[PDB]
Amino acid sequence: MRKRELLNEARALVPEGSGWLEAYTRNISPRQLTWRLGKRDSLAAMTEGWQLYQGKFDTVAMAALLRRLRHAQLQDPGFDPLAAQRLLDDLVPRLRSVGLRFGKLRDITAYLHALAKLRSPALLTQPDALVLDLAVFATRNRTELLHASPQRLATLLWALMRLLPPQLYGSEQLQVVLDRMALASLGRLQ
RNA sequence: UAGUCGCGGCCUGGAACGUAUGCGUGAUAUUAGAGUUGGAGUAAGUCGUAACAGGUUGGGGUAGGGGAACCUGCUCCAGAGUC
Repeated sequence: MRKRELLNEARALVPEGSGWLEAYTRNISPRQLTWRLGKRDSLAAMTEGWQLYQGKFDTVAMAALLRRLRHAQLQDPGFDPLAAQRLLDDLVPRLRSVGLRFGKLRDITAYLHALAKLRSPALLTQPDALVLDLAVFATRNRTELLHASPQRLATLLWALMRLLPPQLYGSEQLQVVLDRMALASLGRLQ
């Protein structure tokens, strides 16, 4: 019976042309959010989803969001790089509040792949401090890096090869990441 | 750095919907069978001549009349005789 109160809460965030507002739930799972961002094609729809559901996004939602941004970059014709860049700037403090406190290596690697996927040919940028701090936070624990997949680690390497400027290859945090990843991968070379 | 914090895992909650189920009121299906009528079968109860040159020349047809076989019209067919 409280669907109209839910709808008013939806109306208070997103204008009235969105199909998300009929679809809205407060008690959403992130699984459904990853699929619902996987169902959209236009940057207006991901903007609608972001201002509806900024509170419930963990790192998988950011990764699927960046893939959908690349998807709209090659399939939505009305693309604005400036709106994409300010939205990509809005993605930062959610990461620093949540994903730098609860990021497992899988999730963080998925996001960094998604961002390098955005910067891939067929220019959008993030701050490099977040990229390095995500790199050291995904590898801060040895044990999950021991159980990691080779696809994950080389995907992280391709992300760090695509995102970083050449002046920052001498940074110590990248070297700490390389230390950890060599100490993991040289045992499971085969 | 010591009560925070908690996107995420486990938990009292309401609820559309969802059998079997009850007096209404439909379908298909079943044998019981009141009760009527027809087909068939049968050595000796029985009334007349349909049928055959065959003794009123019969009949596919549609209605009438008679205790019974039946006959009465109207076009046809000759798949009844026969010069």
